[PDB]
Amino acid sequence: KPHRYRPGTVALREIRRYQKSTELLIRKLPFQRLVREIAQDFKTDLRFQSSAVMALQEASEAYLVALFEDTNLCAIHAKRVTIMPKDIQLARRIRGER
Amino acid sequence: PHRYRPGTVALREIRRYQKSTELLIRKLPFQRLVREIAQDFKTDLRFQSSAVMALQEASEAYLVALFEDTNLCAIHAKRVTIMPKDIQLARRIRGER
Amino acid sequence: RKTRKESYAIYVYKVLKQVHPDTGISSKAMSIMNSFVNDVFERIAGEASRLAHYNKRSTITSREIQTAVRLLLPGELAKHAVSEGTKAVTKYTSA
Amino acid sequence: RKTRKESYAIYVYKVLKQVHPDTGISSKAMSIMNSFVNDVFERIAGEASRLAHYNKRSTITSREIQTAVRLLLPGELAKHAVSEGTKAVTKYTSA
Amino acid sequence: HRKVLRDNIQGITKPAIRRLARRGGVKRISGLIYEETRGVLKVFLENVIRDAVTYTEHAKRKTVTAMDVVYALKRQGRTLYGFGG
Amino acid sequence: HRKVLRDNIQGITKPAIRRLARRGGVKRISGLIYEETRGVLKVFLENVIRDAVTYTEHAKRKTVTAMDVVYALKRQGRTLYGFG
Amino acid sequence: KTRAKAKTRSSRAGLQFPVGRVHRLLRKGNYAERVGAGAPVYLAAVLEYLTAEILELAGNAARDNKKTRIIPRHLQLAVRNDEELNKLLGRVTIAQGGVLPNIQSVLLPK
Amino acid sequence: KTRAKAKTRSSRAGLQFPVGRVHRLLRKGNYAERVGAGAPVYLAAVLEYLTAEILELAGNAARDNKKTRIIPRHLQLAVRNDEELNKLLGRVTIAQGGVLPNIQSVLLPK
DNA sequence: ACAGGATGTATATATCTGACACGTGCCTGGAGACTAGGGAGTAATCCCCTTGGCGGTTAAAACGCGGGGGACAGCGCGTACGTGCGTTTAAGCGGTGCTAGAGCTGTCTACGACCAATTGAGCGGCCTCGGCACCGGGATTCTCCAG
DNA sequence: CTGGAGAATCCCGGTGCCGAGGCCGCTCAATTGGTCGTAGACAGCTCTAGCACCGCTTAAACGCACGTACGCGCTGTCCCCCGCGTTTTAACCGCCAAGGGGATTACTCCCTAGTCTCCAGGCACGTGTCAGATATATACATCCTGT
Repeated sequence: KPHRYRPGTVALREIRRYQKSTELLIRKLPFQRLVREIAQDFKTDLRFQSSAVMALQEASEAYLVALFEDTNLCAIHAKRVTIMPKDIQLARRIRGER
Repeated sequence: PHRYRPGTVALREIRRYQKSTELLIRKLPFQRLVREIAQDFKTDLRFQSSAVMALQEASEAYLVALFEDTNLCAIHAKRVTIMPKDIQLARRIRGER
Repeated sequence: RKTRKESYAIYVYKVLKQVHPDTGISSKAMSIMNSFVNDVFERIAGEASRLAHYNKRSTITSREIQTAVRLLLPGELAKHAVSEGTKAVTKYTSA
Repeated sequence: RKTRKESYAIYVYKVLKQVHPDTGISSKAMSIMNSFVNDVFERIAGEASRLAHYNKRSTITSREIQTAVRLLLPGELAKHAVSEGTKAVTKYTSA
Repeated sequence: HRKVLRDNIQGITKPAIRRLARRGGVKRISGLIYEETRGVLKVFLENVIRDAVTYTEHAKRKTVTAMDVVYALKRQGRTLYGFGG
Repeated sequence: HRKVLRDNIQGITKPAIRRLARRGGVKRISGLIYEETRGVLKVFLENVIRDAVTYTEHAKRKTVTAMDVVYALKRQGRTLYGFG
Repeated sequence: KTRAKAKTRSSRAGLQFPVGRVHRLLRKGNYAERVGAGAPVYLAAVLEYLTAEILELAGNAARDNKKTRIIPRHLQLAVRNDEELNKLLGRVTIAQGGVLPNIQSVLLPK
Repeated sequence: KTRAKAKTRSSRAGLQFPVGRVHRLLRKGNYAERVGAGAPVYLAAVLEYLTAEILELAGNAARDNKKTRIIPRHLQLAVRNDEELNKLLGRVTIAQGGVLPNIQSVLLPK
């Protein structure tokens, strides 16, 4: 007989796993290219220190993670377990970014 | 009978107080509340009138803003009645608690 | 007479008279405007201060002010300010 | 042949040896602690700066530092910090 | 005739809290909100007034001035225009 | 070196977003979130890099340093520890 | 010692705001060891410009409500209706300003 | 002048943090026109104290996981598990710190 | 859908007040010439990191194959608070008076920059070795699924 | 529900490494004695606001009534996102090299503090009248009933 886990078990295992570990979750090179692309519209042919790109990725993941924590609390407050765009919009409005 | 349906007079209050600017808390009770809370730091404190007024200004503006955010949280959850949990969520997301 | 305390009252009035000669202003509004001027002032000076410090320079020049303005004011508001300031700076060096 | 870039590393290590003699610290953690020290330093000095400004005084004394600490640090942290600070200043007046 | 005050927290009456919510755009208010609101406001005031007095003790003054409150507000990132500065 | 980048925003991929959410404590993610997330992140990055480069031009440098990013983060009340 | 006919630095820049006073505030304000000559002119220009920008919108607000003297309410309306200006003063509270009439759509009757 | 031997002001205050270095950073830091003699000693004492609190908590956290070298994750856990430190650092992000394990009750299986 | 009616609200008109626009008096902060130090622009160099750029390994993003719980319309019910009536109750308002501490003024002497001479704490750079990072393999728990 | 199963994670134990602790020049920042300007500490005068305090009007607040909309609990449904197999994609990882720029070292000269002085803008001090703050009576929104 086959062997499949129920929805959410592997999800929680990943939550405990990535919450226990501390490595960066975005892929280095694609993100480094996104940074350079976005930076193009301000000054042409910018060079980047390696640590500056790392600091951006670090700050980006920490910022998004915190936003998801608040988005999660908002979703739970509305008797749901699935985060939706309007939850992110609400979170940013309450915080003061939009 | 001429009893108005629930919310009509409420909306009238909303428009009425949103169109004007006077302060909504009674000056003397609030003034006493300020002095009472201040007691636990220094005895026989004196206040400038403008200070007590500035506290009422700040206080009402802070609460009004909290109710705006709270109200958005309530509406989000498909309700139209603000509840303590909504205020707690607001304060939590703002970083005040 | 007393300890004289200064404010931007007359300047707010002169600007008001250039933009709306037939419009007046209440004492409370003048207070609010004065607080606004002191606020924006302290923010710009603070940022210029940080700019001079981070780059180990001891002089706040028009460049630090400009960069500071670009950091504090959102978008087009900063651009016209930078525009006006540029005019101002240019015209000043010719007078 | 490089340029002297100072830090708080050796002091965090000395304190570390007084509090946990058998515990070490990674490079990145020492960097984080160093940034934390500069952060708290700038905050306290900033509040002391405005405190001095408001009351038109030109000297930052123990009073301003103490009041600034009470303003910035929550509860017991502040209380014990004043205890340690005052004790130390008292001891310093002897020597 | 020195006087020690008690139960002035009840001075932020229920009608006044309703009025505040009305200016905030609130349409319906549960009855349990009012006592909870007094608690919330209390914490806010506790945080602000304490700091105000903290400024007061530094200046060696016996009277809390308006400016003390303004600076207190400034300290918490809630700058207030219209009283001095 | 005359080079230009396009559509690199697709680099922040689906499994990476779901990873970020998992570290944030999210348990279930609607499919519509990804387009929303790339946009949200973009805004954030747009703001920060803009300020970063703004510091860079003031220093008359052609290379964005890590310190520029740190000061940028400080400028928005999102202070970062561990880079100076 | 009869020196030359003086004239304010604001006038040299064609400005209303006091370049000299701002310069004095800068020297005694603990911001930098020294302050450049163009800094006050540039700064005064920016402050005057922002003041004109808000006072103009305020003026329109007062005219629209049939009043000729500006009061706080018009300032609150003036700031909160300009998105960029709103952003600049997003963490500021205006005394006796009230709020903008903004009722969430779902709460209204029909 | 073949003077008395030198003692660090830190040692005079029985402190490990550099009263001398802090004092210099204050004087050249554009904070006030004058810095009182007791200010750096008092400040150094408070910085060393706060340093000891975080290090001490990180130390405990490290020992409780059988590690002798402090790495960022412990600093994160240390700061965020103390209410007053958490309140002091609510807008700060620690690089490579991660997040405190915190799963909302309603999400655990039923 | 569809008028009738009965009440808040903006409209227009009106009367004394005092807030603000303006005059006046007077005062000190802005400017102007001059001086004098030193901060940051300008040139040129070393090297070192930054970036271009090839070859292969393998982790990982991608498609899809189900499928099972999750968001959400809907129905329905029992508190519950809004509206309003009616009644205190106490704040508003004015109206007195005392006085006490803000707030300034005029004394200073104490306390912190200024200077340079000396030298020992801190750093740079460069060592060695020990937790440590990940592999190899068994056990416990953990999650799940059949009786 | 209650044991049987089967794997994911945890534990236990082993090997070269390079990150971290220590050493060794070695350089400049802390210390330390005077030394001096001047900044805030202290005594004391003025008075205005702060606070204690009386009298009445009335508007704000409190207790109730009731009923109608409001939150919230359950039920049923598509759908859609998660788990895993598979595979292509392309990032990692190492690796080579040319080099651009940045992090410096002379070198200056020019740009901004610093002083004194002159006097004109800026601020208190009144002050008078014109917006203005609320009364009196309009049709119309407007909301509800009832059609």
